[PDB]
Amino acid sequence: AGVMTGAKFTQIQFGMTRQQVLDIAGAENCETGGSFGDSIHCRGHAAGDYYAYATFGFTSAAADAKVDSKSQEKLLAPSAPTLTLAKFNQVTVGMTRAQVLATVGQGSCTTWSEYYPAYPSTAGVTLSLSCFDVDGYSSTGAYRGSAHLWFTDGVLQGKRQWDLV
Amino acid sequence: HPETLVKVKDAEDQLGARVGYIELDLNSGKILESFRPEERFPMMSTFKVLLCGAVLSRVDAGQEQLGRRIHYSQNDLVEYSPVTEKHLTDGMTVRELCSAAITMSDNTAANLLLTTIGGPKELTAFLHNMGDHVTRLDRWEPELNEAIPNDERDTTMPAAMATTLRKLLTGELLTLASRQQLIDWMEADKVAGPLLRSALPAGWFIADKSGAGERGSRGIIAALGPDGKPSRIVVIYTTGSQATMDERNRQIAEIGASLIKHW
Ligand SMILES: [Ca+2]
Repeated sequence: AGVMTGAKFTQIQFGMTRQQVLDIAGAENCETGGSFGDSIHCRGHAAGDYYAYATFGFTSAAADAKVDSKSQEKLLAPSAPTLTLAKFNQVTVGMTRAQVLATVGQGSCTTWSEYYPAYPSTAGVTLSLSCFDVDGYSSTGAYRGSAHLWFTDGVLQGKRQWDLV
Repeated sequence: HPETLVKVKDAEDQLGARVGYIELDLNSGKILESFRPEERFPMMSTFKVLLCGAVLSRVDAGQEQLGRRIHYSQNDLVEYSPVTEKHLTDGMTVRELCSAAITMSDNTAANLLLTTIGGPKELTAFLHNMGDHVTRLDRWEPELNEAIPNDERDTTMPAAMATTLRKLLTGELLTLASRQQLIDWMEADKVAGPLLRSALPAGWFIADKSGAGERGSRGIIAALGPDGKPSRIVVIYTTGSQATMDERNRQIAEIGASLIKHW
């Protein structure tokens, strides 16, 4: 029925129940309990020691709980990665998502983690973006030039990069 | 058994790269078979075992606690942090970090643990003090997987790794409690399925830790044996190959099949 994928991830919406998530991601690809508590963790194709994945968080453990956090690694490819060390250094704490994108390239990032601590309210939303340079991204192997940019309420709180030139 | 060496030589010819191999008797520590035993290879995630070994050492001395909670934040996250990313808001204990580091190869978990012991340099110091003057950790996750040809940073030698693994698992270095904890985490390894485990006969015991990196670097360290009890340490590393992950996983499994066959 196909492993976890980028389209499935995007298809999944905040507010959905576990059943809705499972039916879209495909039960066989997911798991709960253990190291993931009551979140639902689904795997995609092999990627090094593990696989590409998505982890969905819920408001509570109940069966009627709703998705309040979406996280993923190696499921979404950047559409047009143009990040560079120079461009990364031009990013500054306090920028809005729009301003950051204008700095690192409109198609350099994918969403790594999105969480609404007060779901259904959007207040306090934290967002982590993983951005890549021309060849930084890879859905299987290690990144070759990437960056982590995180915000709260659409405002950049911090940044960090690896192997950007 | 020599038939295994035939498979190892075959693997080198297949991947077009060096393949280090060690088969040690758990009890005696004698070498049962070896190939390029003193050739250096990138440790990759296999170092996570040595890391939690140093961590356990501190717990024994009471300088560290298994339930000591660590609160990290976004700045600490590095690529491939499935467990630590999930507990970002809750935090994790030292015990949970080692479980994540070894059983899931969580990269952030490893860095945090490295932080609790003083960084790479300290792990190396730990290794030197227990008699291993070869194995060295120099960088943090994810840079330590660069595997630059001829670069000795973050590398080990098959023989040095097998011997060290034996010391951590059966030596008096760690308390019986820590040894058991280390072996248990390795037994719970859930990200090494396509390797040795794929040839393991039902009822056999295996505690392992695999690793993968750039330049076709691949590896696995393990303690296995029939009838639910370990009796030999096995170490396998390869690097430099252009082969695909599947091909490299295949060659390693085949070596394992041979090893199991002529046990
Ligand atoms: Ca690059």
